[PDB]
Amino acid sequence: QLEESGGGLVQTEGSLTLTCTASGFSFSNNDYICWVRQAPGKGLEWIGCIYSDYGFSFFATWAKDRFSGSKTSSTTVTLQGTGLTAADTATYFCVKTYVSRFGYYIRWDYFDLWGPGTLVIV
Amino acid sequence: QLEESGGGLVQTEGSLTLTCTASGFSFSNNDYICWVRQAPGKGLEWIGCIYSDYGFSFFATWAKDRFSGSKTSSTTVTLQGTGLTAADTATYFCVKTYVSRFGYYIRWDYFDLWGPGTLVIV
Amino acid sequence: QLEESGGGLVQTEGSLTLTCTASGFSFSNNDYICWVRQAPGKGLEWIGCIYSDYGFSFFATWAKDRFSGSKTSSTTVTLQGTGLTAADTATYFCVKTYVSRFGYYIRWDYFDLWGPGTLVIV
Amino acid sequence: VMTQTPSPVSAAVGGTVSISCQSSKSVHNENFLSWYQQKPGQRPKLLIYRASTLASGVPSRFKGSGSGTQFTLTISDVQCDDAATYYCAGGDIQSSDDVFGGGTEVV
Amino acid sequence: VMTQTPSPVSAAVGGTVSISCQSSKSVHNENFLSWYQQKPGQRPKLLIYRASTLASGVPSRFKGSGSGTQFTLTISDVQCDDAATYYCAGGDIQSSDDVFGGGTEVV
Amino acid sequence: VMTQTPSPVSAAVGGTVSISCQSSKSVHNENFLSWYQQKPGQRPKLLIYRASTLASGVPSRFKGSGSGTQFTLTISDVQCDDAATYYCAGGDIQSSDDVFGGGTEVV
Amino acid sequence: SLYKGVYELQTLELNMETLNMTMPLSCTKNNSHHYIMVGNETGLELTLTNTSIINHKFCNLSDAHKKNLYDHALMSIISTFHLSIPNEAMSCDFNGGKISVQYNLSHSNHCGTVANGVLQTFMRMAWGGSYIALDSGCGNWDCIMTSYQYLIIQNTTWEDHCQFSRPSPIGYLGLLSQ
Amino acid sequence: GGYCLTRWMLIEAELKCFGNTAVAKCNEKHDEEFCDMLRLFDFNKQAIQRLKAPAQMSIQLINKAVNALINDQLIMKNHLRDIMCIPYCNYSKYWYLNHTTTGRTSLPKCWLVSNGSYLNETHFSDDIEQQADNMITEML
Amino acid sequence: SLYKGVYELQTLELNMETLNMTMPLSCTKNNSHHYIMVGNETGLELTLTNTSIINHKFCNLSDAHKKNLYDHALMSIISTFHLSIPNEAMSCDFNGGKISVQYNLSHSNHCGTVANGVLQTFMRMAWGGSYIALDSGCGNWDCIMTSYQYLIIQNTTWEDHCQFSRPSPIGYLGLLSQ
Amino acid sequence: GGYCLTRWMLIEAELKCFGNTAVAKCNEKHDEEFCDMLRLFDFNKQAIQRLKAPAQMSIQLINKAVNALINDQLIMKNHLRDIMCIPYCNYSKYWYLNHTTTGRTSLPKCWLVSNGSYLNETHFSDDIEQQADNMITEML
Amino acid sequence: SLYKGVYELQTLELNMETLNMTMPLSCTKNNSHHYIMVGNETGLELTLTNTSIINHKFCNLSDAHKKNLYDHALMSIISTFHLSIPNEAMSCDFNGGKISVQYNLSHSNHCGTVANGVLQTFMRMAWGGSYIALDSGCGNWDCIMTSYQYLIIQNTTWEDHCQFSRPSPIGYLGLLSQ
Amino acid sequence: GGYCLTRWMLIEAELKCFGNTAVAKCNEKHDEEFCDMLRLFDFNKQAIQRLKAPAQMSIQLINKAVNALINDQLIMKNHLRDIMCIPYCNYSKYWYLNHTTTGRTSLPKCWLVSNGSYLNETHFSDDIEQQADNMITEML
Ligand SMILES: *[C@@H]1O[C@H](CO[C@@H]2O[C@@H](C)[C@@H](O)[C@@H](O)[C@@H]2O)[C@@H](O[C@@H]2O[C@H](CO)[C@@H](O[C@@H]3O[C@H](CO)[C@@H](O)[C@H](O)[C@@H]3O)[C@H](O)[C@H]2NC(C)=O)[C@H](O)[C@H]1NC(C)=O
Ligand SMILES: *[C@@H]1O[C@H](CO[C@@H]2O[C@@H](C)[C@@H](O)[C@@H](O)[C@@H]2O)[C@@H](O[C@@H]2O[C@H](CO)[C@@H](O[C@@H]3O[C@H](CO)[C@@H](O)[C@H](O)[C@@H]3O)[C@H](O)[C@H]2NC(C)=O)[C@H](O)[C@H]1NC(C)=O
Ligand SMILES: *[C@@H]1O[C@H](CO)[C@@H](O[C@@H]2O[C@H](CO)[C@@H](O[C@@H]3O[C@H](CO)[C@@H](O)[C@H](O)[C@@H]3O)[C@H](O)[C@H]2NC(C)=O)[C@H](O)[C@H]1NC(C)=O
Ligand SMILES: *[C@@H]1O[C@H](CO)[C@@H](O[C@@H]2O[C@H](CO)[C@@H](O[C@@H]3O[C@H](CO)[C@@H](O)[C@H](O)[C@@H]3O)[C@H](O)[C@H]2NC(C)=O)[C@H](O)[C@H]1NC(C)=O
Ligand SMILES: *[C@@H]1O[C@H](CO)[C@@H](O[C@@H]2O[C@H](CO)[C@@H](O[C@@H]3O[C@H](CO)[C@@H](O)[C@H](O)[C@@H]3O)[C@H](O)[C@H]2NC(C)=O)[C@H](O)[C@H]1NC(C)=O
Ligand SMILES: *[C@@H]1O[C@H](CO)[C@@H](O[C@@H]2O[C@H](CO)[C@@H](O[C@@H]3O[C@H](CO)[C@@H](O)[C@H](O)[C@@H]3O)[C@H](O)[C@H]2NC(C)=O)[C@H](O)[C@H]1NC(C)=O
Ligand SMILES: *[C@@H]1O[C@H](CO)[C@@H](O[C@@H]2O[C@H](CO)[C@@H](O[C@@H]3O[C@H](CO)[C@@H](O)[C@H](O)[C@@H]3O)[C@H](O)[C@H]2NC(C)=O)[C@H](O)[C@H]1NC(C)=O
Ligand SMILES: *[C@@H]1O[C@H](CO)[C@@H](O[C@@H]2O[C@H](CO)[C@@H](O[C@@H]3O[C@H](CO)[C@@H](O)[C@H](O)[C@@H]3O)[C@H](O)[C@H]2NC(C)=O)[C@H](O)[C@H]1NC(C)=O
Ligand SMILES: *[C@@H]1O[C@H](CO)[C@@H](O[C@@H]2O[C@H](CO)[C@@H](O)[C@H](O)[C@H]2NC(C)=O)[C@H](O)[C@H]1NC(C)=O
Ligand SMILES: *[C@@H]1O[C@H](CO)[C@@H](O)[C@H](O)[C@H]1NC(C)=O
Ligand SMILES: *[C@@H]1O[C@H](CO)[C@@H](O)[C@H](O)[C@H]1NC(C)=O
Ligand SMILES: *[C@@H]1O[C@H](CO)[C@@H](O)[C@H](O)[C@H]1NC(C)=O
Repeated sequence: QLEESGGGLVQTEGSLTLTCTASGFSFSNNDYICWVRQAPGKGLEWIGCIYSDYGFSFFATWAKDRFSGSKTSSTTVTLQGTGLTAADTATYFCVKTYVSRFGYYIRWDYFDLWGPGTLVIV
Repeated sequence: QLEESGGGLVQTEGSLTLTCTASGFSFSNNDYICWVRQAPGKGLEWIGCIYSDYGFSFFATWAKDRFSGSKTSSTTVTLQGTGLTAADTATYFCVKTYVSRFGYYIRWDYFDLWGPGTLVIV
Repeated sequence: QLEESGGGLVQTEGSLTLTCTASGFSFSNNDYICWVRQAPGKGLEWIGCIYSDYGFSFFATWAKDRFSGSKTSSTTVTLQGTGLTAADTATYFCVKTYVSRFGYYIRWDYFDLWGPGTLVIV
Repeated sequence: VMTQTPSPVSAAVGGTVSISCQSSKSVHNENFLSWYQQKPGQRPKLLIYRASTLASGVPSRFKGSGSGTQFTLTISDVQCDDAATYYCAGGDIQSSDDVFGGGTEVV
Repeated sequence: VMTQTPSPVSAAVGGTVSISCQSSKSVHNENFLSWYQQKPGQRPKLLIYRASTLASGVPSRFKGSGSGTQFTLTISDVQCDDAATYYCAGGDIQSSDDVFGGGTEVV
Repeated sequence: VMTQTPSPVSAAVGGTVSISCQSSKSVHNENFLSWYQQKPGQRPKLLIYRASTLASGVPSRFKGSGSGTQFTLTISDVQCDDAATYYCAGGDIQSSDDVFGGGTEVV
Repeated sequence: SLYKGVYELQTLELNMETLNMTMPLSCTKNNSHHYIMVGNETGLELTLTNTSIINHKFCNLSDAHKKNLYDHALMSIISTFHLSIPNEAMSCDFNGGKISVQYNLSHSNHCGTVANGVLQTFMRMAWGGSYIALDSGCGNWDCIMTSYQYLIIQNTTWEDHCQFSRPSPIGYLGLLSQ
Repeated sequence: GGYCLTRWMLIEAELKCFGNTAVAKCNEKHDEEFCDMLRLFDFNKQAIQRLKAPAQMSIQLINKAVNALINDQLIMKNHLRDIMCIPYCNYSKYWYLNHTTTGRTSLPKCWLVSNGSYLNETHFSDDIEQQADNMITEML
Repeated sequence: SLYKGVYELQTLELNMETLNMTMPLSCTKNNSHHYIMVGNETGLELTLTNTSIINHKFCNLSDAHKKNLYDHALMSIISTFHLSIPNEAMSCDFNGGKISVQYNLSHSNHCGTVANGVLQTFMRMAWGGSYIALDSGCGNWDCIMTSYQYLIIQNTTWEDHCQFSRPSPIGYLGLLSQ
Repeated sequence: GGYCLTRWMLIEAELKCFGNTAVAKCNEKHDEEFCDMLRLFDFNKQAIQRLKAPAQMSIQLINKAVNALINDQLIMKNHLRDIMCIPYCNYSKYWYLNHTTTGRTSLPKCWLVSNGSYLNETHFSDDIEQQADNMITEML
Repeated sequence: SLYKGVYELQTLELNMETLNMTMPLSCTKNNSHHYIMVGNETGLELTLTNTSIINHKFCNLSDAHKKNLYDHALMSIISTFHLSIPNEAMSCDFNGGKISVQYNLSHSNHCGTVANGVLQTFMRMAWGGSYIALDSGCGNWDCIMTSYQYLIIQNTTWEDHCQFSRPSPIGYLGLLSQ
Repeated sequence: GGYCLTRWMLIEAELKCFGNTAVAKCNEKHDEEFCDMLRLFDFNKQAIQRLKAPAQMSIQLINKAVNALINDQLIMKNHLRDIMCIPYCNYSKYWYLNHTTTGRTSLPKCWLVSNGSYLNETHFSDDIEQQADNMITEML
């Protein structure tokens, strides 16, 4: 499974690092960790995604200005956000993926395991 | 068949274009048209020969100084002679050929169809 | 067989050319002639060896300073020594060989026919 | 970019509901696909993927098809308990940041 | 350059006449050849070509052979109506402008 | 460089004598070898060579073996007439000038 | 932008199509159809499909290069494709019409598979595109997989369906650079 | 004008020429991708002008021409740069650093592509500056 | 003729024959016999004939390159001739003497025929001559026909019958420039 | 004298030599037909001097030497020029533009043949003049 | 030693071993065992012996390059060794373990024998050594004989037994320079 | 420093570098044995840094790299020099004529071996002196 931690309320013009922990299945060096958010009452959007062999950015054009990269240990992955504002309030989710196709032309196909969502208020 | 035209008497220090017309068989772009002459009472000699893809000279060492090239339409071929003298009087003939071998080293082998001769007096 | 000649007594600070003659078997251009010496009462040591296609030195580190090359006719081989001293007294022998292996890395393996020894006194 | 069937969707129990998605550009490979649903308060559940394959034991009632830019979803014998916001996902990274639909509410 | 049997040739009707040609240089290929005849006032008619092949249905009576520089012609059962000036042709273009013989008169 | 069993060797008639040689460096090929003997006043006679092969009809009584740096010789049913100084030879040219042993005296 | 005050970079682009009458050119259109121009009229289609078009495991190649060359240039192109694949199997026909071959990508999980081999050759001769279904890691020349199980190479009647990419001569020339 | 290519040879361009220094430099220098393309263009030109027939694109003729005209290593290196995610050139476009008053065109350099898109003059800044220095040196 | 006042063109000609002990050389004599020197004694004859010298459609090549090399250099030369011909059939023997092969030029009318293939190889290895029976158009590399139906390649006992042309090393070297 | 060829190596000629500048230029410059011939002459010379045997012309040895010594492209280009009726060189003769007072011999150029016959200095006028300028430039 | 006052010759030596993870390297140890590193763990042994290790005249090579590549890199290396030998026979197994081949040097007396062929290839891929049992004259490329009748090429479990010589990359690269 | 090789790349040596002139000369000049080795070292470096896997030494990848990076003629010529008892180079060692105050390192020359042993500076005296003159000429 995927377990969330690092949620709660933070102040605006601030920062927050979100965390996802592996359970049973440890992480490999592949693009198996990916992240999304949704403001309550809103649909889901991509924030960014995670590859463990080398730190990859993978950010939405939007997300990249406030969303920094991540730590990728065998069981714990940490996502640092900075310059956060109230509008960033959302339920955030860690999802296991087989989503990324790896030639230079990267494609999105098939998300698998979802973690419980965590509520982040800014 | 091969039909002749353009004969008759001309003056010396002059010119005359002789003509051969295709009948039934139109001309291809190959070396299928060739010409000879004989003064009455004399044997036959080569004047020059004709290839239709590109104007080729093909002249006897002798002929080349007074014998110019030719027009090669699908049915009509025209031979221009200039600087003609009385000694050029002969019966001229258009002959269909499969005569020329085409590697750079051109050879003479097998003339086929003959036209009626035409008498040219200078 | 192999026959010896050119022995006898010579003076010190001198020279002597030793000779071996082919009998029955003429010499080829290969390394089939080889030479050794032993002082009476002493064991055998290499002096040098002979290849007939081209004059080869083949000398013992020791021998090379006083032992010069040789003539190699089809039946007669001659060994020139110079700067000879009393200590060079020995019985000398001509031996037929298949001894030398010919890649650049020359090896010694299997001597065959021996000639009578010849006594040389300096 | 992705669009989707209008949000005010409902159905009676039994039979089907009509759900659809469309991209602005054909998908890299027409056998790439993700349909999923989210019941309010729940994490997303994958239903249909790739060449309309069902994921993780979800009911056989979930069906879909399509190619290029347009794909559909329908569920047989719809239950009141299937009420969820329904979504499509997939896309090329170079073509878009939005690899998820907005969601259609199905009552 | 080409030479030929002397010009004053004649024959009785029936049997044969001896006709021959010779080049200064061997022909490019010994299977290249043209024998032909011209009756006075007529256009030339090809008789024998390449490896002594008869052209255009001419009588089987026309025979010939040769190689290199020298070739011959003879006609069986010669007729008075075969009287013609007889010729050889062929050659290499680089070697000569004369690719025709002078002609031998056969009565 | 080559060494050898001590020089004061003797044997009774019948049975064997123990003779041995050793190089400082392994021979280029372990199948390279020469054992020979010299009776006083005589030219050398080859006995054993390469992979312990007997040369030129010498008695079957001559035996030997070895590899690398060390080889041995023994002669069955030794005769008084076999008394000779016994030697080894062979080697690489780059490794040594001494391609012969010193000799062991066998009575 | 002038370098050292006076040097401008002109950028010129080539009409690769101008070369169509002397040498084969490769152009990719959409994600399932790629092709080679084999002249000013005739072409060659490369299709990525999951359809078992050719079930002729035994290919009747007797006399394929001898008695009937429907297009001798085309048979030579098809043969070089095959020949540049390192190490295994193919189904085909080529009798009468149907001038085609099918390569099946089949494997029981490692690099250097039969699928990897055909895909490398395919990619190179369709180079300057063919990143489609480039299911490979970076630098992993021999780990290239694709999404479809079959590659069908067949004769076409057109030279002009080129959009998306450019009919580059590089593909065929590279194919033969052995 | 050295080897001039017309509007039917260049895509969406008028006829272009250059000074003979560049052709001499193409023939003397090794491992230049645009030179192989020029050889193919001239080859095509002549092959058709002489052939004058439907018997086009004989594979044996082109294969021999390729062995004679094309550097196999330029092709392989470029393909390996591609697999390695190293910018590589396809041959549609070339860079022509050119002196604007004298018309002095340097040997064309190929234009490298990164992740399916052309790189900027920024990425080629060093190559461009080096060539500009070389052009000055050669002119002086 | 002095260029710039001081530069003269010397013209030197090579004794290609000097190379006879290290590399094969090709010389053409008359229009039916061409040959390769394969040394300072032994040669190889190439004859253009219409005679069915070898009717051995089935060529007994078993052990041809293994049990008896009458001349191992010669068998290698003959084999490279064959190998450089693109795409079909040959008759031959090589058992005991008769160290020869016959190529038959046979066709039912187009370019790229079997005759064209053997003639191209033949011409190249006999290059610097062999314009004889060069029944081809200009630039038409693959349309080369000849006058004779057979080419017989056979072992000879001489090195010196060279007139007309020059025994150039180019032919054999070019033959192998694959 | 660089690489001197004797009367037994040149046909109907005495021994010829040249200054070392030309051998250095042969080794440094690429695609020069006479260089391949020189490599073959030296190869032949040594092969026999070392072999000293009837076991001559081993095909495997010459094939390897050819791969090492001979430029396959010079051969193929020349053969294609021939089929195309473009003057081409066989290797019997070479042009040696040579300074008559200093003995400065340029790298030999091959002598092109047209329709089975050698071309004149007229046809090579441009190549000759260009080489003469190059010789002057190198001397200064 | 300074040339022109200021130029010194530095002499640098390469850590050829550093290249072990990307390309095969050849090192000779003693006079009967020579080998190729095929990585940072696995190797390949070349042994000179008079022992008939492999009597499998019929080698079960079916599927050798297809169904089970114990080491696909290794099978490729072994195959290139074979392929670079000019012209004849070999015994081998390769089923399960025993990933090996035996070359027998057998001849009924001349140059260009089967033994000469295998030895030339062997020497080149083990070049920079392999003067051992170099029973050949100077310049006699095709007269190379050796002392042992068999060469056995087999899979090993180590990369590090290198003394005597250096694991040079030249051998394998030269082997394939066709 | 051009292409610097570390202590893990050189044997029993510390890290070594050279001025960029030498790398430019390596890339421009042909038939230099050390250049092929440099290409292999860089190739190895990248192949592992990118691969990050047990799937090492793929033969197909190295073979293609070799065709692209390695001059087959340098290898064959050196092997034939060996059979001919002509000094030849293995690649363990190279000569680096180097200016001691400026650090100007010439393109490395290979160190020839005779009868299994290295030749002296005496045997290379001419090559060394010639290179020293070339270094001076280039510096001026
Ligand atoms: C080809 O594309 C790659 C794509 O890499 C990036 O990450 C992917 C996961 C996607 O999200 C892509 O959309 C995204 O662009 C380019 O690689 C990246 O290049 C940039 C520089 O242009 C690198 O940034 C630097 O990283 C170093 C790290 O030490 C910092 O010190 C620098 O200050 C700077 O931030 C980025 O790390 C790199 N990404 C990866 C995963 O390596 C690539 O440049 C592009 N072009 C070419 C020729 O390959
Ligand atoms: C190789 O041989 C060809 C042979 O061409 C000629 O025509 C054949 C049919 C035979 O009769 C041959 O004996 C004869 O020479 C040479 O080609 C010819 O070259 C000349 C120039 O040397 C051309 O003349 C020019 O033509 C242009 C036409 O626009 C005029 O403007 C010029 O003023 C001048 O008259 C001639 O046209 C050309 N012939 C053909 C058919 O193309 C060829 O030069 C020769 N050498 C080489 C290297 O190929
Ligand atoms: C290309 O190769 C693939 C290999 O995957 C071929 O697909 C495979 O075909 C076989 C034979 O039809 C299938 O075997 C089946 O096994 C079951 C029992 O497990 C049996 O009940 C079936 O009747 C059949 O024998 C195999 O499953 C199938 N593999 C996959 C992944 O689908 C394919 O046929 C090849 N394509 C062609 C036409 O070359
Ligand atoms: C070499 O790689 C470059 C990429 O750097 C390729 O250039 C691209 O070519 C396509 C051709 O289809 C251009 O597409 C254009 O799209 C617009 C859409 O509105 C359409 O109107 C145009 O008519 C055209 O189809 C694309 O813009 C262009 N990219 C860049 C950066 O210039 C090039 O084709 C490749 N060449 C080879 C030989 O592979
Ligand atoms: C080289 O190939 C040519 C192909 O032309 C061979 O010549 C051909 O040989 C066949 C078989 O003898 C001839 O067939 C004949 O057909 C008639 C009926 O039409 C029949 O009555 C005859 O008994 C015979 O079967 C064919 O005509 C002939 N072709 C030509 C143009 O002459 C030739 O044999 C081959 N040469 C060798 C020996 O390889
Ligand atoms: C390269 O092509 C040239 C043609 O430009 C060839 O030169 C020609 O070689 C022949 C050799 O037989 C010379 O023939 C001579 O004929 C006279 C006749 O009286 C005879 O007395 C001589 O002894 C000799 O046989 C011919 O003149 C010469 N042509 C020219 C223009 O110099 C050359 O042989 C070809 N080289 C190669 C390697 O193919
Ligand atoms: C490698 O090739 C050599 C060829 O020398 C093979 O050695 C030879 O093997 C045959 C068959 O065993 C021996 O034949 C024998 O002939 C005698 C009569 O003369 C007979 O009584 C024996 O029973 C046997 O048939 C032959 O003498 C022998 N040659 C030598 C020099 O020893 C060897 O077997 C091959 N190695 C392998 C295993 O590939
Ligand atoms: C290229 O050829 C040279 C010969 O010029 C080879 O150099 C030699 O390499 C061996 C390596 O085993 C050195 O042996 C040494 O022996 C002493 C013995 O006391 C030992 O203590 C050392 O550890 C080492 O094993 C030998 O001295 C050396 N020779 C020279 C003249 O330097 C070189 O290895 C060959 N390289 C290649 C790639 O083939
Ligand atoms: C290199 O620069 C020169 C000079 O600016 C260019 O020459 C001009 O080309 C245009 C057509 O493209 C003509 O209308 C001008 O008259 C030319 N100028 C001069 C002074 O002649 C040249 O085209 C450029 N090279 C390339 C490859 O684009
Ligand atoms: C393929 O070739 C056959 C030859 O019989 C022809 O009839 C068919 O139309 C061709 N098909 C295409 C698509 O080119
Ligand atoms: C061809 O080789 C055989 C070998 O038995 C020999 O007898 C014959 O004389 C040779 N013939 C020619 C013409 O060289
Ligand atoms: C050779 O490969 C087999 C594969 O089954 C393995 O069991 C064996 O240990 C290997 N042997 C060596 C010496 O590497």
